[PDB]
Amino acid sequence: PQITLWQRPLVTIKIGGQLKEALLDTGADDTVLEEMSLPGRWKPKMIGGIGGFIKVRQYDQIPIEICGHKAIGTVLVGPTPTNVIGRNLLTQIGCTLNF
Amino acid sequence: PQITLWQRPLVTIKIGGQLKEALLDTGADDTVLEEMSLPGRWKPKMIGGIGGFIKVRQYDQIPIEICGHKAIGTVLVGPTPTNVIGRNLLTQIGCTLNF
Ligand SMILES: COC(=O)N[C@H](C(=O)NN(CCC[C@@]1(O)Cc2ccc(cc2)C/C=C\CNC(=O)[C@H](C(C)(C)C)NC1=O)Cc1ccc(Br)cc1)C(C)(C)C
Ligand SMILES: [Cl-]
Ligand SMILES: [Cl-]
Ligand SMILES: [Cl-]
Repeated sequence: PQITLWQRPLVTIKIGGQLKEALLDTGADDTVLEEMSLPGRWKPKMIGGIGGFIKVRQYDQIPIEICGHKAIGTVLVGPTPTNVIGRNLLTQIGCTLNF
Repeated sequence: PQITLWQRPLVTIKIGGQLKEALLDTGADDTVLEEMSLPGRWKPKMIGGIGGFIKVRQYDQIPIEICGHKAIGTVLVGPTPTNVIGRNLLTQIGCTLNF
């Protein structure tokens, strides 16, 4: 698709068999989702946002579908104001910025 | 142009007579820049992102140039860790996400 930016670029994602809404954020290096259960072991990561730093749980090699496009990558879980899809998965689905 | 998302999508902006580097952020509601002087009236604002909120000054009807494309809009100025161009100016230069 081509998505304009007059409204928030909110899309539907599917992870762990569940649908969620998430924001396509090209200012984000990483993908961060609100609290949820995922399989496997996790590693610690401290990430910084506009308000400061948070601790999150890092899960690697997680399947996730974004607007129907299949990706498999790193997902961070923790106290975020909204689910954000960052460049690590934007690049997997072939996203670019055009103007 | 077409901008790849393998790296952070940084561009040069011209604003208030100054040249600055800033991140094109499709998930950002607002444009927020590190401390700098701008002309005219302002009002304070709290803005939230990962890690919580910071207090900024809001200046409206500010001219800006982004990769050679002129626009005008609201610019927020405060202790942001990094300069972000949000959707309020990205729309004006005809920036879309495509995949
Ligand atoms: C390299 O570090 C990062 O990539 N950090 C990201 C990040 O915060 N990116 N920022 C870009 C903006 C992300 C976001 O768009 C996510 C984000 C999108 C949308 C919401 C909240 C957060 C929804 C709620 C309110 C609206 N708030 C926003 O739009 C705010 C605002 C424009 C006001 C700063 N937007 C954002 O906070 C830039 C940045 C880079 C380095 C550091 Br240290 C700190 C910040 C993530 C924490 C999301 C992974
Ligand atoms: Cl990844
Ligand atoms: Cl505006
Ligand atoms: Cl348009």
